[PDB]
This record gives sequence, structure tokens and C-alpha cells, in this order.
Amino acid sequence: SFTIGKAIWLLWGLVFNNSVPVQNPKGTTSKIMVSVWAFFAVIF
Amino acid sequence: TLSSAMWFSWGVLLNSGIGEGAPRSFSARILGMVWAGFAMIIVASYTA
Repeated sequence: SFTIGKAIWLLWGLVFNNSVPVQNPKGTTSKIMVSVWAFFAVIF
Repeated sequence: TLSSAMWFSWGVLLNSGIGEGAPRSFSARILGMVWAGFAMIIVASYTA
């Protein structure tokens, strides 16, 4: 149930002081990648 | 539940939302509480 549009929503919300509920991924690699993106967002 | 207890620290330090697992035992919850504390008192200071 993970499309290619329901991921920009998550990452935009995360970059913008995550407050809206979204649907997290399930793969381990995707988990590590969204974690790296979170580090990016906090630094930015 | 070792994987969840490993994900918890990264998910509480990086302001992420990956992983949904919380400590259950009371004797280990309080410590985790102050863990969240440490989070703020580093990152905010950094910005300052």
C-alpha cells in the first residue's frame, strides 16, 4: 500500500517539523534511509 | 525485542517517527524518560 506519492508527503512533513500523521515504510533499508533524511531535516 | 530497543534511541534522538515500540517494564521506563530529556538538552544547545 506504499505508492510513489505517499512518500513525498511523509518526507515533506518530516522536513517541516513533523506534525501530521503519515504511513511509515516497512523495509529495513527504507527505515535507515528515512532516519538519514531525519538527520538532514534537523540539521537544516 | 532487542531490535525495538535499538530503534528507540535513534527514533528519539533524530526526531524521526520510524519504529513504534515503547518500554513496558516500569523499572526501565523512568530511565528512558530522562533519555528524552538528554535529547533536548543537547540539540537545542547546539543551535544556540
